[PDB]
Amino acid sequence: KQVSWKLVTEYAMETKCDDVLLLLGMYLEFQYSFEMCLKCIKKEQPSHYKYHEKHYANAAIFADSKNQKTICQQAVDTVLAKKRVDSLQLTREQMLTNRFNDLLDRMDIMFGSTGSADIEEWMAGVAWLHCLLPKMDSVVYDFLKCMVYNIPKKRYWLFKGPIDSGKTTLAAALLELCGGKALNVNLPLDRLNFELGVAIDQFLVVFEDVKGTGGESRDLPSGQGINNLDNLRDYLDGSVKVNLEKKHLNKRTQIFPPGIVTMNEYSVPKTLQARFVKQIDFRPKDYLKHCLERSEFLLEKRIIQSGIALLLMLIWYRPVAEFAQSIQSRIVEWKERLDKEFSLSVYQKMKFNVAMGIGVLD
Amino acid sequence: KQVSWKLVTEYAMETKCDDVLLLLGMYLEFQYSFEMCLKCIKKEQPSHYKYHEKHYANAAIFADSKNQKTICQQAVDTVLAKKRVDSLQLTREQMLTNRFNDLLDRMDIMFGSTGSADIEEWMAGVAWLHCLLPKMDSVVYDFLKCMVYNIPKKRYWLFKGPIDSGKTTLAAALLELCGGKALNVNLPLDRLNFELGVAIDQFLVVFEDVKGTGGESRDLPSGQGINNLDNLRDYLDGSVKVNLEKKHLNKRTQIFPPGIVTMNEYSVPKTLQARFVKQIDFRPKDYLKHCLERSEFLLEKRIIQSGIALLLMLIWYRPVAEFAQSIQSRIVEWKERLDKEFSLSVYQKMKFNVAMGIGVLD
Amino acid sequence: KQVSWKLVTEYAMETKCDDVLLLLGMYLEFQYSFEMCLKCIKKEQPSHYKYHEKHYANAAIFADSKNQKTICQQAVDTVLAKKRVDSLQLTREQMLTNRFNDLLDRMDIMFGSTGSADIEEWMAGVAWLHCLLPKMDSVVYDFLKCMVYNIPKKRYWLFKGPIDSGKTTLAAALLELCGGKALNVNLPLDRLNFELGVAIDQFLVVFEDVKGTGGESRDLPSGQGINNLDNLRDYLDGSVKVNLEKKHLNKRTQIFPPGIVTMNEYSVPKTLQARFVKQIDFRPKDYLKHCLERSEFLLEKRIIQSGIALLLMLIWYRPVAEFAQSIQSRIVEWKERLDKEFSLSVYQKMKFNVAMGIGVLD
Amino acid sequence: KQVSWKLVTEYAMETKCDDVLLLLGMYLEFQYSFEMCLKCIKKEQPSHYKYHEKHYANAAIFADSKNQKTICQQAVDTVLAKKRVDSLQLTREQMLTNRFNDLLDRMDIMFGSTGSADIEEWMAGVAWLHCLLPKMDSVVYDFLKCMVYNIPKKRYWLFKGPIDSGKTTLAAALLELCGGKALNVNLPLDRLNFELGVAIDQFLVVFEDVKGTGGESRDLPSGQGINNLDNLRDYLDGSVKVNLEKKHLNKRTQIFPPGIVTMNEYSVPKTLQARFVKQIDFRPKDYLKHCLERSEFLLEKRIIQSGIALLLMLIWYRPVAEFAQSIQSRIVEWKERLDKEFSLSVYQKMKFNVAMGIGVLD
Amino acid sequence: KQVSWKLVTEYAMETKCDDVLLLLGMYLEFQYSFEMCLKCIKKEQPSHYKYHEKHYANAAIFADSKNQKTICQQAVDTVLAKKRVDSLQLTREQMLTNRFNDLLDRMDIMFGSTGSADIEEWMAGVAWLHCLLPKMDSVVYDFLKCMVYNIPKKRYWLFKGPIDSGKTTLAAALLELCGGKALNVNLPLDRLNFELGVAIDQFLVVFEDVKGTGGESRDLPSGQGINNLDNLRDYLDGSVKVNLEKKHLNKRTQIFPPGIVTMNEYSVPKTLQARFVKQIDFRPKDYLKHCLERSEFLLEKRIIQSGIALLLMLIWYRPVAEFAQSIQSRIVEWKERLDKEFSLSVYQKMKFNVAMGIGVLD
DNA sequence: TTTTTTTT
Ligand SMILES: Nc1ncnc2c1ncn2[C@@H]1O[C@H](COP(=O)(O)OP(=O)(O)OP(=O)(O)O)[C@@H](O)[C@H]1O
Ligand SMILES: Nc1ncnc2c1ncn2[C@@H]1O[C@H](COP(=O)(O)OP(=O)(O)OP(=O)(O)O)[C@@H](O)[C@H]1O
Ligand SMILES: Nc1ncnc2c1ncn2[C@@H]1O[C@H](COP(=O)(O)OP(=O)(O)OP(=O)(O)O)[C@@H](O)[C@H]1O
Ligand SMILES: Nc1ncnc2c1ncn2[C@@H]1O[C@H](COP(=O)(O)OP(=O)(O)OP(=O)(O)O)[C@@H](O)[C@H]1O
Ligand SMILES: Nc1ncnc2c1ncn2[C@@H]1O[C@H](COP(=O)(O)OP(=O)(O)OP(=O)(O)O)[C@@H](O)[C@H]1O
Repeated sequence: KQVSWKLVTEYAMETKCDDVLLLLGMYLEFQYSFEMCLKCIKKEQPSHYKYHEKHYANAAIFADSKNQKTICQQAVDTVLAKKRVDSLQLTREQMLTNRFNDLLDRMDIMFGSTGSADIEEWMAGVAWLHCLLPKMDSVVYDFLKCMVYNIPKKRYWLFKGPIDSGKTTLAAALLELCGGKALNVNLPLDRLNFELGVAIDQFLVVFEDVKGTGGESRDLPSGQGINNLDNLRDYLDGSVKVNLEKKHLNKRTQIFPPGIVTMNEYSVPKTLQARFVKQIDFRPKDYLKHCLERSEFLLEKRIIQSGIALLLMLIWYRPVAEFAQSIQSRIVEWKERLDKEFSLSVYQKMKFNVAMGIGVLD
Repeated sequence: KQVSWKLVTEYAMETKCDDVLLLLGMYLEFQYSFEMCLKCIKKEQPSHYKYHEKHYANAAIFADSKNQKTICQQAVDTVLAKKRVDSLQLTREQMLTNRFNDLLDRMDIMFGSTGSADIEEWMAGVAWLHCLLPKMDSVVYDFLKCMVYNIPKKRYWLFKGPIDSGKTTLAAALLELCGGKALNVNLPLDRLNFELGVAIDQFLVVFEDVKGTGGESRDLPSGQGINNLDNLRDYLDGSVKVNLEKKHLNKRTQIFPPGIVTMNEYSVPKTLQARFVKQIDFRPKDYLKHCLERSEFLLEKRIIQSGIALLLMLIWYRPVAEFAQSIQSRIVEWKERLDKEFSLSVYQKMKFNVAMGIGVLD
Repeated sequence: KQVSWKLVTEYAMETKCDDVLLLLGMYLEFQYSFEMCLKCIKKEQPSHYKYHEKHYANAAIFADSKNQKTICQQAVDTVLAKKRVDSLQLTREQMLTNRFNDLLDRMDIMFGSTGSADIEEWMAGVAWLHCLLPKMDSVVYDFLKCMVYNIPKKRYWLFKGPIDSGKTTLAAALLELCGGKALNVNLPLDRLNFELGVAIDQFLVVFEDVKGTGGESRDLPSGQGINNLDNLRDYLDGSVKVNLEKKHLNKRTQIFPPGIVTMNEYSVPKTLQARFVKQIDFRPKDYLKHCLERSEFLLEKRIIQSGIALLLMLIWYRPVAEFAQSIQSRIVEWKERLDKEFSLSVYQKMKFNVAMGIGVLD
Repeated sequence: KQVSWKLVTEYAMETKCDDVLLLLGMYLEFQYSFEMCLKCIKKEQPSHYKYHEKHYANAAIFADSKNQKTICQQAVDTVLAKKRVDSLQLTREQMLTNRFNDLLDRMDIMFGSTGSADIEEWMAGVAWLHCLLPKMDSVVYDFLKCMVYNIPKKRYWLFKGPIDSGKTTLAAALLELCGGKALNVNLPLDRLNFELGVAIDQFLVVFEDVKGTGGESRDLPSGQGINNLDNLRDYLDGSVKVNLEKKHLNKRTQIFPPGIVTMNEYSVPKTLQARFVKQIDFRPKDYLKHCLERSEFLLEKRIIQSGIALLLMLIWYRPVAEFAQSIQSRIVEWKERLDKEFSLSVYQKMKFNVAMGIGVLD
Repeated sequence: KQVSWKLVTEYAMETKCDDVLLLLGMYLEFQYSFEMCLKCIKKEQPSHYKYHEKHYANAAIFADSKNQKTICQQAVDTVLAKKRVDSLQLTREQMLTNRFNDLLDRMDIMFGSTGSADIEEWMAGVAWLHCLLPKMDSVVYDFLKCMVYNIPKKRYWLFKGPIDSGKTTLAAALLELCGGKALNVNLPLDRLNFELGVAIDQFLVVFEDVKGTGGESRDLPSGQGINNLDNLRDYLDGSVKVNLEKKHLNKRTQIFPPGIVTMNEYSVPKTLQARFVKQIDFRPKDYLKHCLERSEFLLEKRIIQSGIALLLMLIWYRPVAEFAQSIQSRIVEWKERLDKEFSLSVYQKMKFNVAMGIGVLD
């Protein structure tokens, strides 16, 4: 009596499993009677307890199979195929819509019955970020627009200033909010090439700490990143398809994603300055350090650097119409939950404390 | 019963699907009821809704097979094999009739019953393009007819210029018309020594931001590309078929295609100048800016860099003589529409709006 | 009759074996008569003598199989798939309890009656360690927390002190305790690429004896590791994911582990100094050397380097509540076993002997 | 009722096809009815229409095969094995026989129906070259059979005479006639080894101007290269095998190819001239360059540079009995196919004009 | 009937044949009748003639098989599998005990009836080596024990002396006796990575002729090696695990083997001298030289190079009780053989002859 | 067979 490969593939679709080993490992767990399944009884992993009962019968047969890896290979290929179909057909708006659904699914789990996330801690993060710069949530919408529109030769925002001024914290939150990857340009010119190959089929990329020259003027270590980025003008323009690469692999050719670049305050040629649509300078604020010192759950749980903290900020501050028709359904049930559990007085007390440099919770 | 690999390959042929994962995914969609199919109901994707009903039955049999990737591989290979036999045996003129049939089949969709964009906008593009430089449209025909009739030096162009001067947009439009690839050769000798190999069965090639070591009198970003391209004489000359590099796949030796160099305003040795049909020496013009600033619909839709933007100009300016007889059936019939949809006052008014720096539309 | 692949997969899981040849070679041993198996009779290897009697029947048929390596490969994949599942789903604290349970299992054999250690010698090692620094056991707890919490920019401790002052000894013990890798960054920048690849999915890392520059007056040889560390800030900070690499294998994206830097008495740029959480100064002290030269079994058995000794220190010193919940049952039993076998007076006698520089035992 | 693997191999042998995708692509076309096959109707391509009618029956069965690429791989293997077996046996005349045919095949297209080569201006170059130096058809015939005989010590030619005396041009033209490559010597000795490796299995090789010391006062670039050359007594005299080397690969040994050294009016130690069959001195003579200045089409169409111009000279001067014994038939076809076009008188007309310095044609 | 894969695997185990091709070739020789087989008849190779008659029947079927290399692969895998088990499980004493059995098996053949060696001449080897240093036999026993215990710090021995003073001769015999590798550390610092890579999994290592600074003060050449050893302290002390690399392979980690260092009499940095357990001085001695002139058979048969000679010395000189217990039975038989073959009278005259510098034998 | 090594 044979294995249903169809049931296996369906699990890999429903749980969007990218890895043969991950798929293999988790399907094996279903061989034990879900009846007795300690993990299900303790509700610890949705990708398991949502499925164990349905897949149990098939898993017992799969446990005996001699073909196992081949069964998994066909499954993962199907998920990969689905991604390429999507990537070659979705609008960037629809792509962003899908990412928001993924994050909302995580939020529903985080604050769910399992409930491990304290939404009080998470909302403190929103206050801190809204405090960091003026008009914060409006600036986020402007970033989201230009990432969606992907307007050629107006594609990159420059984050600049002194150290410990939060630029990477915001960048990491933005990069979790979208999809994307960090990349490092501060490399010898031969090394860059498999490296920039990583950007294949990503939605954002972030370049870090790109080293200027003559920086000792500023007590900055001079280095390559800026002079390398000069040679990348074609990629930054996004004005025509570039070629990308991997080991043992042929190239793929595509427009290069949009993104963000971070800078200690080196000088830059204006020939390059022309190629950024916008620039933001970050500057230190004594009271924020005090606040974090009092409130280290903000750091220890990484809340301030999470895309989930940005998403909550947007849900709080933006109109419902700023979200696509499909997700407005879920935006509705989230806006109410925040309000139902943070009266404006609560958030005011928080945002007050942040500005005061007081420990946020009291 | 059992999968018809024949029907698979017929889909792959008729959709020209070169990609095994793309093909795998696309064909798997057909497993569901076409009579239900929401994509067919939307008429969302041509390469779906044309075919779903026909392949539905075969896809259900495919949906349970265990050979799935192997089935796709054979089918895809006939696509490549056809493409390569065709590449070898067809005249470059016949190739253009093929390429032009392709673009017409897209235009057939773009202004199909969906009216998915308004042709007024694309024609505002034609005005914004043709107005750029003397006799603009004619240059397209001259360039194209060089790309068929290959001759030494009479194979390559310099698009020299300053910042913000259209050369890239021109080039991008030309490539999206013709089919081909772009390249960077500011990148070093070894990278160049592989990347020259991109030319397999391509009709045309273009080069990007190519910087020469001089030009600090114009403070240019400066580099090796001048020396490299100068040194890349066989590829330039095309006087014999040359090796084209590949990784883990069959390399080949072919006539190196014709193409264009874009470069900034470097100093150039007169011998290095003595290599072309012609230089085109790009310059800025003021009205363009103000037009676009109003006409911002152009760029989210990427009209002015599209290939089909050119073809509308070409249709606009050229006599019916300027086309092959097989396409003349389509071309003439299609050329009718422009009068139905534009009195010439429209085009006049648009180009005047362009000239006056207004939003092109009124 | 036929081979049970399932029993092989069980054995691989039960022994947690990863190497296909180790698994193969092991399984083959069961083919001989269990009732005459000299290894079983001699009770030498538990991974043999627990299992031969059970597996014997299937091992005879395996010994005849024409397919032996494919059977083993599927079994190894099952074990590796478990590691993958764990790496994604477990918390850092859970990983640490798994490691502790494995070490506790290793301890239970060594100090079993069928074991081979002397618990008095292994306890003697603890006395030497608790003299090596002030409040040694508290420092271990504070370090363990630091690695479990993994707080960005607060992730690395610096060990410095003259040569022959125990820093490498202590790192090797913590490294065995947690699992991890040592790394050497006194390299040219190219090879350093693959060297940092070794960190992949490790819990800790230890950078070994990085070399500063200048200080021939310090009488330290100069090198370049510290200039390299100053580049690698991003890897220390753990703020954002980064891409690791292996020979002939694709780039792997993860956040980089927390860890330790060890260093002789070089000067350190304030930048790197600001980037370490804590600095521990080791010093050479005579009575340790004199005691150690009288207590050489401490060296001979590697007692002083080995993580088992640190775990024993925590069991002795720390409250039971400081251990994760489920292991408290086992930890309580070990505390009782230690108390059964050592008075406080024995431990006090040992520490006083160490202070006197006499041999620890008396 | 089954695919004959045999017939597929035959077609691969007759096409001498070395590519599995091409062979796949080609053979699939035979599946349609040969009876109406429009390529068979149009008769554009004999490599199709010769075969379709025979293969059609088998091609239908092939088009239904699920194994197609495997059939085709075996077919290409056969042709590669065939070429390898043959390649191990060649006389140098069989080499020259094979390498001749390429030019004829190309001419059969260049001046064929595609006809993009003007045979007149091509023959104008042939006439032009005739007066560069004495009796050049015999000079080349004497040179060339020496390259077949390859008799030790009797294998190398030296060009002398001042800048702009034509030696670079004629050398490169002969290199085109022959294949092979040229090499430098003007390097510190270690560099030479991999460059010498280029000679591996070349039919012929060349050496560029030797930067001869004993050129200083002559104001020629001057230094080691002549003394470097003097150290390679062995290779040139070509009695015995020698080692050769390449980047990233192990050594090989061969009898080094025969060849040419090309030089200006330097010094020469007798030690080196002792190694030569023939000195030739080159004179700049004004009617040559001034005719070219009056005939510069030769430069653009690369005519005099071309190896086909050299073979054309031989074809038109030399007696049929001198060419490769069987191919003489084909040579007579080409002679006839040219004789009808050009008399001695028109060729002599050209010769008069060049000798007078007048532009070649009238 | 069919190939028994088991009988092949049994041959591979008993010949300990590690290489698939060697296993393949060996087994095919059994095709022919052992009854006539000249290799059997002449007793040329025990790995043949001990086995031909048993394996003959299976070899006949093997020679018709179509799977031949597959059978060899699984057979060889069994051999490798046995090593991997043994490497991780055995004690250093058992490893040496196994190594002794192998050498004794050779001696059983070598001094057998077919045995081509003279036990008399090989006993001259023992006489010469027992002359080379005071208490030679005791030195060997202490060295071996030191390797077996592998006590950290106390791991390494230093040989010093003039050229042609014997240090390499003794290193070579020790290295054969134990198994191990010779390494060169006079390299530049970069290449050292792969050189140390050779130490992977060895039992001993020998470092060859490490050159010091400034030994030109007594005509010695000079180089890096001593400075490099002043780097690698932990490799010598052997307290801590270290990473090791091979070309194209990911690093592995282990304790670095114990071993020997050899040098001419440079000065030694006392940092390095503190590493070594013991220094042995080699000094040239005329009577050894003069005796060696008249005992050429020692050199010509490489007697004094070989581990076999040392094992004979240990058998003669050490008590039976002094070996690991499983070997002691064989020792008694070899003791009995040797005491029959020589009176103390004869042996002591030979030592006297070496002191005479006369030929050993009379 | 590339990529790693080797080349540099
Ligand atoms: N505006 C600010 N004023 C004061 N402290 C700040 C500010 N922004 C961030 N911080 C502190 O700086 C720490 C580091 O933040 P972050 O990494 O985002 O800074 P950065 O300037 O982007 O640094 P880098 O260039 O090193 O990546 C934060 O954890 C926070 O404690
Ligand atoms: N002729 C022009 N005059 C003024 N601005 C222009 C002109 N052509 C292009 N630009 C500006 O440059 C933008 C990018 O166009 P494009 O890439 O074609 O120009 P380019 O000269 O090739 O650019 P680059 O200097 O980056 O190579 C346009 O959207 C427009 O804003
Ligand atoms: N505090 C100490 N006082 C005296 N001797 C010490 C002390 N710590 C270590 N030792 C001695 O130093 C030896 C080497 O220890 P270890 O390798 O850990 O030292 P280290 O200073 O960290 O060395 P390195 O800097 O070379 O890594 C120990 O085996 C012991 O003999
Ligand atoms: N026989 C000739 N008579 C007159 N001019 C000549 C002759 N041959 C070559 N030229 C001139 O010499 C120029 C360079 O030709 P070529 O490189 O073949 O000569 P060369 O003697 O090898 O030169 P050089 O030693 O300077 O590199 C030609 O462009 C032409 O102007
Ligand atoms: N102690 C000795 N007295 C005299 N001659 C010796 C002595 N040892 C070796 N020889 C002679 O020197 C030759 C080389 O011996 P060996 O290679 O062991 O010397 P070495 O000093 O270790 O050399 P190297 O330092 O070059 O490795 C021997 O074959 C023998 O002829």
